Amino acid sequence: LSYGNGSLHVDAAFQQTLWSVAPISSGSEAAQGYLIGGDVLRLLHGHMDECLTVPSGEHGEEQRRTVHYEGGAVSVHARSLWRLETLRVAWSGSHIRWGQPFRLRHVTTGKYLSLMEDKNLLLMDKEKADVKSTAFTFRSSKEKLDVGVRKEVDGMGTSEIKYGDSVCYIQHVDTGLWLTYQSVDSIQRKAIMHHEGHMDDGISLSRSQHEESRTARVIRSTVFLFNRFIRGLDALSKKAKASTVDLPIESVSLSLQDLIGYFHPPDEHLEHEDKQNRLRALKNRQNLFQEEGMINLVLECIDRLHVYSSAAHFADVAGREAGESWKSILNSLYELLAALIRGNRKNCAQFSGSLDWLISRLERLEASSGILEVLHCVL
Amino acid sequence: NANVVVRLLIRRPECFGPALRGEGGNGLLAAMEEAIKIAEDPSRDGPS
Repeated sequence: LSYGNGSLHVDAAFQQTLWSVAPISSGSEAAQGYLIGGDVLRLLHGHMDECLTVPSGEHGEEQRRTVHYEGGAVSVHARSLWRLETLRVAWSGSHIRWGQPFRLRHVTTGKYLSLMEDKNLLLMDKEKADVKSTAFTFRSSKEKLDVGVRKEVDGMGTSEIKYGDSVCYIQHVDTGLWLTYQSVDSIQRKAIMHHEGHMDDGISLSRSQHEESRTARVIRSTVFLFNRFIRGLDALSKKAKASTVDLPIESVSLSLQDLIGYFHPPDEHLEHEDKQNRLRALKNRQNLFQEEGMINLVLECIDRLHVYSSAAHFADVAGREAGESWKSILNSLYELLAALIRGNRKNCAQFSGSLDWLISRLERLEASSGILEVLHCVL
Repeated sequence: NANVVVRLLIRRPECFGPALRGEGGNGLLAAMEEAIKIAEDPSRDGPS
């Protein structure tokens, strides 16, 4: 651990520091089903149909915060994924018992579920999520026996809550309110906290695949980085040029390389079953990205980069390193778009509305090859 | 013996003098130029 810089950093140096290995989970002692800590799951309300999600399909940072119950393709989209994080660092991957406090974090947005007395359920940021508002428990029965929590054991513990079969009621730790459907009258039913609630408030748990969790986390990270890049480009524009604004050039380049590798098509010489599995994984990644709206983000980045006519112009407006990286980032963005929409009929049909805007920039040398590849895939 | 000595020296970086320690060290060339200046200037060289 290095004190040379102001913020704490870790590096491989001949000086030695003390480390502690704290256990989290053991794979062998974890059981089939039987919810454990750190799991990514979906909360199902009715006949395995409604899921607790947020209105993230139509954009809107303010609309990210509201929580509701929705049915249909949300059960397979990434908007209904919640990570269950325990309040203890040690053995955080242990089995979750009834009445054990935890936090539910929306994977796509990175925000934590919480209860404010004035505006019921709300997703807030990591900084303002302060246990007292973000702690929830699973209770087997609506009856408020309120026996309490037991002594925190240091181990895998005993598996109690089982996926699908078990019926769970979500209760705020402090207020004691139960999660209920407001029944306001694609269901779009608001979820609230009520002191007694309804009898059909049972919530079942459906675990998510490791691929789904990985894709959702990648979506969140890419959205964050690309929004930072877009904000930096906007600040550089509007004749507000200054060195105060941060332009994550290397971060965007590395993320684009990683995304291209992520969406790379399966290799030809592989066996048939492995190729089919990799194709299925790639298609699922493309569908999740499309549902989260990553194509629109890539298009926005490309459009904001295209306001500069040359690498020299971009260097003059932003800086020399941005000047050398401008063409590479444009090419990587076009390659990412082509990989995202390649082989996906639904993605190409959704992109159908953008072919005019795409073709409008064919004459440009820096974008001709990428636009041509994207057009070829779409057609 | 060479390997053992190198390993001990890199475990204790202060054996390399004020320079080559890092965390503010100038370098071999700068240190030797400073030594040249010290030799040229009598006061920092002798007890005086």
